[PDB]
Amino acid sequence: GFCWHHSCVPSGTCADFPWPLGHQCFPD
Amino acid sequence: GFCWHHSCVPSGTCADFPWPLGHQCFPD
Repeated sequence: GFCWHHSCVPSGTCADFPWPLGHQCFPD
Repeated sequence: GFCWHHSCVPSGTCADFPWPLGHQCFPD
């Protein structure tokens, strides 16, 4: 999952980040 | 800024996330 600024999304949330990150999905 | 998998993005980069993140920027 991903917690950023206290906002948390569950495991399985995949987000498209800019380069060089790209599509990063969060298993936690 | 933000960095993940050694790929870092500069301070002020913004990315699109689902709720409850929504529109998030990486200030550091």
